[PDB]
Amino acid sequence: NTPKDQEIKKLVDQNFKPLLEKYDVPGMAVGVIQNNKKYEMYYGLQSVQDKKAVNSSTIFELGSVSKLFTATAGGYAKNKGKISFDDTPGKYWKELKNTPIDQVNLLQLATYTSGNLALQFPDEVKTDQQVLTFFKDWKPKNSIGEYRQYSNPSIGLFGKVVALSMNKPFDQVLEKTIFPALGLKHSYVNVPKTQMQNYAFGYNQENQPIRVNPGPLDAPAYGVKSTLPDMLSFIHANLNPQKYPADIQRAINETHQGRYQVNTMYQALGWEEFSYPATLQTLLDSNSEQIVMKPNKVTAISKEPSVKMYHKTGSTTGFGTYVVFIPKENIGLVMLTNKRIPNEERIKAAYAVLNAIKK
Ligand SMILES: *[B@-]1(*)O[C@H](CC(=O)O)c2ccccc21
Repeated sequence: NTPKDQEIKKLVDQNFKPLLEKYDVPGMAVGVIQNNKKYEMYYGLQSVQDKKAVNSSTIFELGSVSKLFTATAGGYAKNKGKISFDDTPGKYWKELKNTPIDQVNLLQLATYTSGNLALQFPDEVKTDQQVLTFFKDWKPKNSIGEYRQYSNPSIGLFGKVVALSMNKPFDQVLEKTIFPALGLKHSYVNVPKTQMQNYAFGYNQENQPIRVNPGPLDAPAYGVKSTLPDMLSFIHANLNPQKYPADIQRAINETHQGRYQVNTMYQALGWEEFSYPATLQTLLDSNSEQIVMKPNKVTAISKEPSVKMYHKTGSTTGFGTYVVFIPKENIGLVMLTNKRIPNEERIKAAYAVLNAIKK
């Protein structure tokens, strides 16, 4: 005898709200979408010093969840005939022609299998010229295509190439093409002055206010900021790609296509994919040190799961993000915080909520 909106709010209170005190997190937004109905829950402060409450207008940094938009942009360019995933980067960034990195194809860049690209660019690589020199100086290590090492430079280069193929800077690919196509009106690579009042402070581990700093190829790797309503709309788009024009529908579907496996994890384009129902440990394994921080040999997909789910975590210095959706259950969840919390806690809390919501 309790309305569903209250049932979902109670589940989020039971599973996400305690994380605020446990990790001293100033502000949090959690959203659930089920059967095209959205439920938004806001807690705490987007700015401690300004006593400004988290609300539907609050803009949060998505960290690596930005890679889902980069992947969507690549799927869009591929389906418009602007790139093939079998192309190499020198076809588009001409200064890379006939360098060793020009042996790596675009899908391998997007899915982290070049064989010699680390988590981050070197600290000293900052300017556009330094980024170019870094890729010109790149040499192979492991055999191309065989080992996954999650990597910002890898998918960053993919995003730069996607942008070159579309004749626009990457920030404009998202702000002028991809965000409008997905119906997102409060999502940004660069937050404009007229929206800075809505941009949350992030909070470091000392609870000091901070925001993300510029970095090499930051936009395609971790450059997006968004609101809870926009992220629910993005989940809706992933749950209902048939509701978009052909090129955008196909772009979304590209991001859902698993490309290879590492144990129980399927690497799609940006998204991680799993057979559903997934055990909690399967989902935790995807964020283990072994999977995130080390190279792992990839295997071809054997079981192509008809019933599946997708997720991605992201963090910046001052923010945490988790997004997850389950197509055949018509459900998804978004968590945004303005302080990092352990990825396992995000995954566990979402798992508990999603499994307990009545169908
Ligand atoms: B991008 O995605 C992962 C998210 C995570 O496991 O916390 C990541 C970690 C470190 C840098 C960049 C990313």
